[PDB]
Order: sequence, then structure tokens, then C-alpha cells
Amino acid sequence: FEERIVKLKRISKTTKGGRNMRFSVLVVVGNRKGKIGYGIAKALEVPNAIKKAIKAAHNSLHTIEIHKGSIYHEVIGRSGASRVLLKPAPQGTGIIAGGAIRAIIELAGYSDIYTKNLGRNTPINMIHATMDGILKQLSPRRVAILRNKNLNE
Amino acid sequence: SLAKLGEMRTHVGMVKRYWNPKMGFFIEPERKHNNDHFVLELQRQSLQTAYNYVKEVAQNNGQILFVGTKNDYVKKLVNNIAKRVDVAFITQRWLGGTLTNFKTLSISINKLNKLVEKQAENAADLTKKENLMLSREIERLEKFFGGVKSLKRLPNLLIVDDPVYEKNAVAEANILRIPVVALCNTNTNPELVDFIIPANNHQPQSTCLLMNLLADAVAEAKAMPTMFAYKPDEEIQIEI
Amino acid sequence: QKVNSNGLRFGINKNWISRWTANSHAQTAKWLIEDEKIRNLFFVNYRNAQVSNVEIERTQATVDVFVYAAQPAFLIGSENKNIQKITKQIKQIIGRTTNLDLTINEIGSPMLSARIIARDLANAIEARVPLRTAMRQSLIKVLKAGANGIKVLVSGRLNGAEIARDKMYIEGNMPLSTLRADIDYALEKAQTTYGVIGVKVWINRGMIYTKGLNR
Amino acid sequence: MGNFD
RNA sequence: GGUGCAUGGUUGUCGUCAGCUCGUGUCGUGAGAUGUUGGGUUAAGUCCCGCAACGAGCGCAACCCUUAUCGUUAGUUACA
RNA sequence: GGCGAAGGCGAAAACUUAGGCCAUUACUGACGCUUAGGCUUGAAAGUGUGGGGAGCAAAUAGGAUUAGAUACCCUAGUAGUCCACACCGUAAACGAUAGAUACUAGCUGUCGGGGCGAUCCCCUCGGUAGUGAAGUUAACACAUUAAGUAUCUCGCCUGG
RNA sequence: AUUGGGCGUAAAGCAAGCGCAGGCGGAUUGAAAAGUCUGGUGUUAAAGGCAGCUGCUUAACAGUUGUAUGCAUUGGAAAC
Repeated sequence: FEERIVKLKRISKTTKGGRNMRFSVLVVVGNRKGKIGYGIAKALEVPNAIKKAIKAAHNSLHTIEIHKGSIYHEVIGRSGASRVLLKPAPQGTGIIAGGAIRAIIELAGYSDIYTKNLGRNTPINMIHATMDGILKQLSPRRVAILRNKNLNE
Repeated sequence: SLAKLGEMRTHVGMVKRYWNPKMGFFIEPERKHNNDHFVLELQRQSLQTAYNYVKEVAQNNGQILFVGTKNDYVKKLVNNIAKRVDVAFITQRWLGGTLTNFKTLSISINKLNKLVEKQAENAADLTKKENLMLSREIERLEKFFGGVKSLKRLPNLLIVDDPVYEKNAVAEANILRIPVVALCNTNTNPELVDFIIPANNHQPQSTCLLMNLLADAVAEAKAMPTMFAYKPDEEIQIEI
Repeated sequence: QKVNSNGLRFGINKNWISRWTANSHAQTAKWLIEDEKIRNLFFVNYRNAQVSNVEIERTQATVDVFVYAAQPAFLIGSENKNIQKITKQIKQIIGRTTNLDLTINEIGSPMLSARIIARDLANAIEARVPLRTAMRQSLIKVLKAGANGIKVLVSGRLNGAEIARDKMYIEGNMPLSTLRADIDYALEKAQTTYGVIGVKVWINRGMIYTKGLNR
Repeated sequence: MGNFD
């Protein structure tokens, strides 16, 4: 599809004889329909690292049902003292988030939600926090099933 | 029908008070003699469920693999089952990257097949030292791969004889979406296992009977009649 | 400090580059620079020649000319313009008594000729083609035809001082403790406004086991 | 899913 | 006439020691471990039973040459 | 190993006594948590009055160490090192976990009481210890003596 | 950092205890009246915001209409 890149961490490993250069790359894959995956790749060349990370992300796909581009109830993504709060938005207002969070939101499929990261700003931590937030949502039919009445009131 | 009781004389007993509360659903009373005792109704229901699933996957007509690394009695037993039931088997330590990855060992199985066809063609096309070296290579390859040579695609179903010592295999199976049945000894994690068989497996006297029952359950796929679960004769047991 | 594999495998595993001999220390230097003259002329003066190797055999004012080029369309070509000019120039540069009588015959799809691979890498380099795509193209063109191990190195600038990117790439089979590992090699000096880039390529021509002879 | 057949 | 504090090329060095990587998969939010991580053997990562790992590349050894043994083609400008 | 609010408390006693723990089927009935202020002690050293200096040893000296020996060892030696009065209140005064009421996987070792009842174990009320789930914490790691989720009151943190 | 942080090793638990006020605190019956909600009169000026109109070529802006934040206040609503 499109697969924007979000982080290009220039890193290396220092051993005897100096620092072997091997940088890391962050990618996120999605169909804009619910399926989401993310991938980390360390390599000494860019394109092979991108391919490896894309494959890894494609090997960890998962879908989420949609509520007209918004989230119907507040969720906060707990991740290593770095939490992102998600507050419901009206029926269509446009995207509002930080760059990595943004690309995450429009690749997931959503188009309107209030986002705010709390704490640090390490990209993978916000990625995991957003994953926790979106995963911990349950549909209204879910709570309908857990209760005797299975229907919208 | 099924689920006979009288012959199954030894089905309980477990190591000294290492049970986990996750198996407490299967221990109703309290035991004072440092052991455990299951309930026959639950194990008959589990046996029926296991029979249902194995007959379903036999109607699937897929591929099955057995694994085993603990006491050699179980090893030789599953070898027998392998030569009673056409199935792959493993006689040594389970190898990682076997079910979570296929190419890594598919290439090795293809190399073993290449060696097999080379040996089929070669009768006097090699020197002395290299012939013995290649025979030893064949032996080393079949030490881990000899049983597992009939699989050309990711396996549909396996079983687990001991969830404790082969936790690597059950974890790799749980990583993938394909199921697996386990001879669940008490204190094991039930969340990893999808079909639970609550019977003794550390002792061989129960493991042999359970293995024979599952072999009979899977043997119907060949139009080859069952051996036990309908025969009044008692099973054999010899140890010293 | 490493040894040259190409020179390592000469004399025992391949036919000779120049296997003639005459009286020594009387004129040997003259003839051994005169053959290098045509060697350099085919290696530099015609970038489209794609000559695989050079073979000169001199014997008392009688010389045979062995010329193997992957691209014959610029030595004979149309209206025979190239042959007369180059032969007259070579006759001027070697003497007016000998006979040339060159022979041309193509080799079997030289995707194992390291020399033309170095030529193509240069044609990329003076074209300012980036290293990565050029080396991928060369690796594809050498490997997809069907052959054994290759390894390529480039030494020098990449449009910038303080060289930080000069790597080694090997993607095949190449032993070094076995003379029975016949291989082809090329070293070339590409020219850029920033300097000279040394490109080296080794392409394995397979293992020649159970031969035990030099022809 | 018990229904691969 | 310059500047190896731009370069190619070649060479010294640790050292003819023996280690350095990669592919696939895994644990870890990450660095990174992972193979290479324990023991038996020499010069060795030489090999092997292992061990969430299976393999591949370089490393040396083999075929390369010389010498110490004999069979044979040749007995000359050496034997006589 | 046990008590002690903390530090600490080990030869033998008698005395005045202090706080627990366990069944409390008895009694009273919200009197229970905290408590900035105010008070109770306070490891060691030191201070000012009496014993003593047996050993010890800050300081001082002498002898070797290296260009250097105010330190590294040996000889002695200065008060103090205890028992009584009045101080001084600082400790890495450490479980680096403020003080109480809940609940939550297990497993093992260990002290007291009750009945059981030779020691050996079966339970209960408790304290003292490791192991180790979910769960939590950045990680180390914590866990029935929470750093888990709760809640209450006093203090502290907003860069060296 | 109430809403929206912490105090084991990153800055941070007073070395502890006895401990006034001060904040809390098992359960019920009944009256309650300080909070909690329903009611309007006084306001809370107007302007300023918020929305709708009117006009200067629309806008700037000006005006118009209502819009609310707080205490009296008299009925009542009974769990905290």
C-alpha cells in the first residue's frame, strides 16, 4: 500500500575494533480498514531494513472495527509511564495529533479523535501506548453480550 | 462404547506437592498422602472431546506429528505408534523454529532427501572414508529429522505428551493459530493448552494406556480397526 | 596486505595471458612493453570494446593476435572502418615486418567476465550513478545467468571527503585455502571530479575439481 | 472454530 | 612545487594467532542477547552429545610445490 | 534466634516491673487512625564534676619504605574507651519502603499457644524467612511482612 | 499534578514513640435543616463575550433580541 516511515534511529554497536554501524528503522503497516501492524528493523542498509520491518509488521496484523472515524468512549493507553489519552470527537472534524500519532491514526482508518501523549516522547512507547488504547476498546455489542439485554437501548 | 474404567488401574499420582491452583478445578477433595486424585467423569468427558477432535482432523486427512523427549519408555512407545500409525515423530530434544518457521527446517529436510536419493543412486560411486562419513551424516540427520519427513506444508495438528518439559513446543504452537491437544499433567498452565486431558503422564503406567487410546482414536482414518477401548483384555506393563 | 587471488591462480589453473618466449635481456623489455601497449589500448581507448582478456604470441617477427571481446560490433562493424584504422595504427606501433591476422570469436555469454563488470561499474561511476543501484545491477546480471560466488569492493570518495562508506559485499561461495578455485578478477580506476575510485570485483567461475592439469 | 470440514 | 590531515594502488602491524559476521526464527518497550552461549580434542569456531535454535560466509587444514621410499619411460653431454 | 517504639538487649541471680501473644463463649460500648505544635529516649565522639588507666589506642616521639613519609608496620605513649550528674539530638539512626484498616496465586523452612497428643506430624490464631502467578514499577526488581489495586493523616520533592 | 504527579535504588519518609486541637471514622430508629435539587420576585449594571437579525457595497464595526456565571428568598424533595 503506502506505509509511511516514522523513525530512522542512527545507532551502532561498539565492540573490539570500534563501532559496527547498524541503524534501525520503524515502520507501521495498515489497510486503512482496521488492520494494523508495526515493525522494528536493524540493518546496515536502508532498503533491506525497510523490507524486513515491513515483513515483520505484516506478520503481526490485527483489525479493529470502526465507529464512523471516531472512538465512542474514552481510552488511555498505559505503556511504561508513557500514556496517551484518547477522547471522543464529533462526527467529523479532521485529524488532530502529533506526527507519529497522526500517521498511526489515519493508517488505522480513523479520521476524528482527540489524542494527547503524556510523559516521554520515545516513538515506540507512543506506538505501544496507542496499541494498548485501541485494543482496550469493546464494541457496544460486547457489553450487550456481557449483559442480559443484547441490543442498543 | 468408550470410556472404560476398570482396566485403567493407575491414573493418578504426581510429584511432591507442586500442584498449581489452576488445576484446582480437577481436585475436588483434599488428599493427605502427598498425591492427587482426579474425577472419572471429567476425564471421560475430556477423552470424548479429544476423540471428537481427532476424528474430525482424521476426516480432514491432514498431517500429524508426535513429539517426545522424556523417559525412553515414552520414546520407544511413540516409535511403536509411529510404526503402527503412519505419522512423523521426534526421538530427541525438540528443535526451535520448527512450527513458528518452516523454511529453516524444510531446507534441511530437502537436504536429507537429497542425501537419500544420492544413497539410492550411489552403491559404488564413493570412496571408503567418505562413505562412512556420509552414513554418519545420514544418522545425525535422522536423529532429529528421520520421523519428520512426510510434511510438505505447515502441520494441521499435533499432540503434547508432557506440557511441562516441552513448554517450547506448546508455546510455539500457541504462537500460531493452529491447535494442539496435550496430555495435561496437573500444575501446568491451562491457558496455553486448548484441549485438556487430565490424566497422569509422569508415570509410564498411565502414559502407555493414554498413548494407546489416542493411537486407536486416530487409527480409524486408515479403515484399520481399533485395538483397545473395546477389548476386555488387559494391557501389558513391564518395568524394573 | 591481502594477496591477489587473480595472480594467485595464474600458472596452474588457467591458460596463459602471454605464453611466448624468445632470447632474453636483449630485446625482451621492448616487446613486453609493446604488448602492454595494445593491452592498454583495448582496456582504455575503447570503453565499448568489453574485451575479456589479451593473448599475444610473438616468435621472431611472427606474431599471432588473439582478441576476445564481448562486443564485436565496434571492431568489424559496418564498412570495415575500425579494422583498417586500428590495424594500421598497431602496425605503426609494433613494426613493419610482422603479420597481425587477428581472430574474433565470441565467448559463451560472459556474465562471468569481471573485466566488463568493472567497465559497467565505471560507466555508472562517471555517469554519477549511485553505488547501490549499480552494484545491484551488476550482481543481478552476474548471478541470474547462473554462477558461483562474487564479492565487490569500492575504495574512495562517494561525492564527499572524509570517506565513511566503503564496504565489502560477498553473496556466494569463494574459498581461499584451495588453489582449485578458479576465479575471475577485475581492478579498475574510475575517474571523477573528486578523484579516483578503485573498484575491485571477484567472480567465481566454479570449482574445477578432478582436473589436475594446466592447459 | 470446530468446523474446518 | 606541494599537502597520505583528500585518494587509488600496494605494504607494515596485532598474526599463519584465531576469531569476526550474516540469513531465517525467538526473549527483551530498548539497547542487545541470540548461532558463537557447557563439556570432551589438537593448531584451530577441528569435530561431536547438547542448548529457542537451524544454516551460511570468511579462518586453517585437503588437493599446490619441494624433500626424504620404491615400479616404470628414457642410459646422454651423468653411468664406464 | 527471640524480644525492644528506635538504638539495642547474651555469665549467675533477687527486686521493682514494661510491652505482647493465644481462647477470650465475660464486661463497657465508637472511646478507633493521624496528629503540624508539646514532650519521651537517642550509636559513637566531645564537653564540665569523683574512681581508674589492667588492655586498647587518636594525637606526639623513635626505627625502616620510596626523591617524599605528618599515612602503610613495630616500640611505647595522649586523653577517652566503663561506673554516677548535667549535657549536647547528629548517623548509610537501612527494609534507603511514613504510620494504620482490606483483599489477592501458590510452594518450602522456621518460633509460641489450643486441643490432638511419645518426639513424628493435622489444623487454628500470630510473628519471623526464602521461593515464586496475574499485576505493578523505566529497569533492578515487589509481593500475603507489596513497590498491586484501594483509602485515610502528618511530613518531603520541585536542578545541581 | 484537586480536576491531571510522586517520595525503595533518579529529588524526596522527619531516627523513632507518647501523643491536644484539626481532618476523618461500625449499623439502626425518629425529628431534621448546612450543604444537594426543584420557584420567582432584587439583582447579577450597560457595554464586553455566545448565538440570531438590522446597516454602511459583505466583511471591520455599530445597534438590536435573548443568552449566563453569586448571593437573599419563601414552599418542599430525605439517601449522603
